[PDB]
Amino acid sequence: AIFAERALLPEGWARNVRFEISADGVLAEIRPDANADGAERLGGAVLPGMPNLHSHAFQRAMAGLAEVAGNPNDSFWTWRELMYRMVARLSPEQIEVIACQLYIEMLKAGYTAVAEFHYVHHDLDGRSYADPAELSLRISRAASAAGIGLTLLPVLYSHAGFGGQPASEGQRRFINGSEAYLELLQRLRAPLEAAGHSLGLCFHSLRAVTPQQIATVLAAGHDDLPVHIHIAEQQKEVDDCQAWSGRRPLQWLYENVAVDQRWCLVHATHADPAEVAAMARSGAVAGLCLSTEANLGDGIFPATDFLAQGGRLGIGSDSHVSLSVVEELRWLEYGQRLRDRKRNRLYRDDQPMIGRTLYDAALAGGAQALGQPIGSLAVGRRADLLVLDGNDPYLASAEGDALLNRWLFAGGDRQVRDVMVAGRWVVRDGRHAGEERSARAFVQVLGEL
Ligand SMILES: N=CN[C@@H](CC(=O)O)C(=O)O
Ligand SMILES: [Zn+2]
Repeated sequence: AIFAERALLPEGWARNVRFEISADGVLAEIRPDANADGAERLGGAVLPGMPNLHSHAFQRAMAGLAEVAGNPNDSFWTWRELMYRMVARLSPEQIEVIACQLYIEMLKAGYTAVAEFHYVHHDLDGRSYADPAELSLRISRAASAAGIGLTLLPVLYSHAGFGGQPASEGQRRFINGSEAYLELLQRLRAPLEAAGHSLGLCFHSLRAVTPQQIATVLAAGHDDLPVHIHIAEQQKEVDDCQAWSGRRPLQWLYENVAVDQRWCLVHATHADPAEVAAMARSGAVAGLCLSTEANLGDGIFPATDFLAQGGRLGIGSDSHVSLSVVEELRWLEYGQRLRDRKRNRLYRDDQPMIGRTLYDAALAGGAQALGQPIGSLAVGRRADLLVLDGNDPYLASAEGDALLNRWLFAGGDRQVRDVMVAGRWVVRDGRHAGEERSARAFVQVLGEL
């Protein structure tokens, strides 16, 4: 049992809330206006933990290292060349070390569960490992070591571009045909289940798979699983799709696939008004990765229009140049402000508070995209939560939604003090028990690279 003076519950902010948590890490009882009665008295305001709906773990290793001009027009595409050269040298052991360290940093930032969009499958020569699931299993073990919730999204990747272009050499570690991909999903069932981790279907992008492959995978019977795909991140993809099909990426997807609530459309950055409307209507989740989209010069998503139409969204750290719930949400809003040259862009008809609007939205979309029972403190949901700093003058002087505004718009990561996943404290007073060992292994890997 734990006790919070203030907690953000599904119906809104509450006081003196006593939480009972079962041995399996599930919220069993939630009583506001209660007595602490022996329960653990928490040190600040309690929020549901934030799901991270999009990650490529190995990229954290190169974070910030690609900030070197080599052309007057460096771009997403020259960055990718550099990313390819990086992933070409990574051993299974290095990948696991990077992932563990990353997930630890994620937890400290307030991310309690992650969707790993995992496309590094094979050995350095593009040959499969003795166990084809080698690298997927190492990701699961890293998540277990850090203690973070995990939806693993093994990625189908087969082509270099629309129309089934042959994969490039730089892509060799990613490549599977549909049969091998479906076998991978099969192999992953037992170990993921044992770990308490989740699974999802995943197409890298419309560039990387064919329409026929999409049909194959969706017909394979995994009808309960999330479906994730990168889409419309870069103008070049939009242009190439038009030249291939006479349609834009999102436009094509919606014409050809039965997109619904199972789906997470990552980035979706270049969505015209018709595409925005189709997304909102479908109930699919837009996977927004603000810090990476800014870092890569992707552009600004039409979040205000999307949100006005009932769109669902969540946040992902993606390339992991930033690991900050605060930064993603703050700059989601700030990007809309810079575009419109106005303030207070992302709010609901029933919720004028910006911080609360953003947090509510990202919690819900994120839980939906991961396919996990998370994103709110209700009986039957998993006990994933974070505790803010009760001694912080800004937070202590604030109440309810004002407190969210202070944190998200005037504060930072260090205001997140304690973090619980499935009823287990994994961060205490900003510290993770595995941080020392992990950093030691991590710095060695950085040196090797
Ligand atoms: N930020 C985008 N990253 C993608 C690149 C791609 O879409 O090809 C990736 O990591 O595979
Ligand atoms: Zn991505």
